[PDB]
Amino acid sequence: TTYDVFLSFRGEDTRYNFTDHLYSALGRRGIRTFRDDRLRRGEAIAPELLKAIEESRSSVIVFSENYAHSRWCLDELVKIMECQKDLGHAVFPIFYHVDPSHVRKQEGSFGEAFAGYEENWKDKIPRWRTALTEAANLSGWHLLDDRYESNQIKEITNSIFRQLKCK
Amino acid sequence: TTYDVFLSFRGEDTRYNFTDHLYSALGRRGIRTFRDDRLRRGEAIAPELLKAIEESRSSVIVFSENYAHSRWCLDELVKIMECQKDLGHAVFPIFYHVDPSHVRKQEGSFGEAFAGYEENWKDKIPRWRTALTEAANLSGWHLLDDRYESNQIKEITNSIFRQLKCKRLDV
Repeated sequence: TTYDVFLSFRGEDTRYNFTDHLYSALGRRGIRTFRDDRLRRGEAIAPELLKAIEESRSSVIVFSENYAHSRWCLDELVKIMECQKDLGHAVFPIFYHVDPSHVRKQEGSFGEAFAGYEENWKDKIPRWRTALTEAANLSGWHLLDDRYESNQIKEITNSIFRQLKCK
Repeated sequence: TTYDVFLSFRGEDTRYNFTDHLYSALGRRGIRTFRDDRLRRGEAIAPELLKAIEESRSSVIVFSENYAHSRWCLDELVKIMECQKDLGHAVFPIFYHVDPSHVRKQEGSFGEAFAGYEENWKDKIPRWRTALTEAANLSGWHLLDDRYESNQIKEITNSIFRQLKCKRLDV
């Protein structure tokens, strides 16, 4: 493998702030992290991203309000969960100012997302919901905005350090 | 002195996110920083805070959208600038997603703040306006969004480290 962690996130929500601080915190701890910063286009997710997932020991998912509003994010998650079943791929979900149960049940913003998918992407929805529901039933961290964010990140990155580095 | 840096910020804007990440970054560089996290009440600014500024080698000001909407922030800033004239207090302003000239000239959100001060705090406005205007003419960093924030922070704290270490070595 190439990376200790693959960072899956919604750029529109958290690219330049939370996920960047998280990315940087991971590196300071010697946790090699892939955080996509390339310009990308096309309807289908980039092969380079699917490969990076496969070459990562684990993924960190930054679930944010509009994460499911991105098809690339969802496809990402389907791939990540495949690696979870088939490889030894560890998965650490972060619920960033979103109710974990909304992700599990696709309610709230996540529900609005899938509503938009009904007419043109109906066949991919099943694998998407399943991957979404599976990831969200894993033990992760529910983060609120009422707390010091660097302490939230330190807690997250220490727990990942313990699981990936201490062996 | 007791601290290398006194962190002045508007809690409501940046307490739990940016200023916190800044705070933590400063600590990592061995920059002893005072960042107020106590419960405080009462109309007048806490004496512990004014003392803290006097016992700090410098202040970092996180100017944010609603900074001037807090009299405590403004009274804070006046003290900071006074220590700057009378003591050897260094001052590093960060313009966090706000236009430096809005601060300097009290336009935009900063102008709106002062409108509200007109009726009950008219007499304090002059030294407040002076402290904002002076502080904003110190060389600092204007931070926009759409930029990687941890890098913005690394850049700021690297510069502050070099400047505080050079100040100390020249003395």
